[PDB]
Amino acid sequence: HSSLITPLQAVAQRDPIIAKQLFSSLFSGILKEMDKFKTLSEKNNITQKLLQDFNRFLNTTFSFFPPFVSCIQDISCQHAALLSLDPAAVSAGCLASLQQPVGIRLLEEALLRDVLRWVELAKLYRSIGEYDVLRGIFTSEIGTKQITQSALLAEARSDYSEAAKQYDEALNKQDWVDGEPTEAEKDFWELASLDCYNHLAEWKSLEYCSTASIDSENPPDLNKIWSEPFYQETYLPYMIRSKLKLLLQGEAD
Repeated sequence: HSSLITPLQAVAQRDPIIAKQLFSSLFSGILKEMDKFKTLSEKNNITQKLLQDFNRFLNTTFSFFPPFVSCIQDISCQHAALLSLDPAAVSAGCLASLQQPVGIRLLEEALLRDVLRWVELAKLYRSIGEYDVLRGIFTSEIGTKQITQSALLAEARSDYSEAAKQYDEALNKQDWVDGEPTEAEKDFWELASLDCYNHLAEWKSLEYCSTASIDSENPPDLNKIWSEPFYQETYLPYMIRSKLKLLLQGEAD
């Protein structure tokens, strides 16, 4: 009546998956067991300390380990407290640890019952293909500007000339007095401009439009691409790719 509990821990340290699923069951079991006594003014602060530790884990980890990442993101999505865990670090964790489709489900359960979650969900679904939910979220919650649908229709069918030539018009809207958008599509217009620049053989405007929006009239391209960690993710690879394809024709430059 005890000779099963000890081989559980004996097989635990052998391979990580069984122990990961064991811990993810056991913590949820004890956390369900604390619901009986320990009344309402305890669970709130206990869960706040818990999510503080989970945010601490996901921020401070440096050696990317996929079963550990999936373990913490699995035990997050199973109670009524940990849903608003971290709409920022979860995407970096699942992208650098190649474990997208558990953090994706955590973000969807977060969006059940709130803009940057959609933004980093777009950066999530950009990793695994899935372009027909990528377009599907850039018309629902990021929008209310009537250039978005007009460029997305010329982008849904591959016609990436008009899909570029109604974005540089949209970027420099001077007054446009009907209300002004948030930054959540100010970046999206530039990013989709980069993408439709890249889908055609057009890098000369692409490098100038990428490297223009970070610095002054002449590029240092020296530390600001390395500082401000948005710039290592978004502006970096299209810039280096465009410079590469532009040099590979044959120049000196």
